[PDB]
Amino acid sequence: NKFQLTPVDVITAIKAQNAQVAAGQLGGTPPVKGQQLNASIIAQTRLT
Amino acid sequence: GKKLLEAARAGRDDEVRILMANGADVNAADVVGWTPLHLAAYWGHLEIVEVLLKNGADVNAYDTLGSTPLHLAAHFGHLEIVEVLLKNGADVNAKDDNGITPLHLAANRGHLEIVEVLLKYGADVNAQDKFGKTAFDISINNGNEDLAEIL
Amino acid sequence: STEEFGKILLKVNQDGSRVLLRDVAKIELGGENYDIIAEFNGQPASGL
Amino acid sequence: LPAGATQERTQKVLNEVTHYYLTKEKNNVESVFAWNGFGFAGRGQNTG
Repeated sequence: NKFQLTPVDVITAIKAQNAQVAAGQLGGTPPVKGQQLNASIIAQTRLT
Repeated sequence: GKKLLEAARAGRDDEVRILMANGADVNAADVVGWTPLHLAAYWGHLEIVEVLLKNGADVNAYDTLGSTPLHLAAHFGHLEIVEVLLKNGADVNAKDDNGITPLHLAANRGHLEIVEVLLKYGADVNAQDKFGKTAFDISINNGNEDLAEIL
Repeated sequence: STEEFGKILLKVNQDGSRVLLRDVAKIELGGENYDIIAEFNGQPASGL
Repeated sequence: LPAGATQERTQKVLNEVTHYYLTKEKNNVESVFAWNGFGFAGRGQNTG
């Protein structure tokens, strides 16, 4: 209450900030001709 | 009355001839106000169209939403039937309840030839439907560069 | 069809102009994914 | 191929493998069915 928050906000923040995101790849398919680099993009991962 | 409508829907010629030869109302309308000419134009039975027009079928009959046989034929690309209807007095600028004209419908499908025929017969190129749209607007929205020119 | 997807209306601008999907994207029939290139004697192939 | 190698680079190796079998073994080989993107160690742009 002191910060004008509720459990809804807590739940929303946990779902947004403890998240495992699929983010594709550098040089992912179908690629541009002459691409030299292919790497997974790693974005948010679950908290531990 | 009803035998004519389904005969014209089925595309069964001699039947239709026997039914005016036996006195069937050429202007008989089903529950949505479609006449044998509507049905023949819709499905594309050119010869049937000629026979009902030869027999006094209202070329400008409209259904319960204001649409005429020319609308149906323009919409679905039946070029020869568009020509026939037009030679028999089809109102080239008839509007349905939405403001939509045969030119709008033919434009919306890309039937370039029908569009030229309708124009040759005096289609109002600036006629607007209930949303303010003309056949030109339709061609732009569709990306049809060929049609957008003619209009 | 690609033509119908292209005329999806994204936005109507202030001046009344229209933003369509084909104004922000190329639109084509393609594969569901592009991770595997298959060739039979160097020619494009599918199979079973 | 090594870590990070791209689909296009794998394809050139596969094209050389194909070409070898259909020339140096023209008398024994009827076809080469080349898959770029999966292998027996796993999947990926550097496998075929």
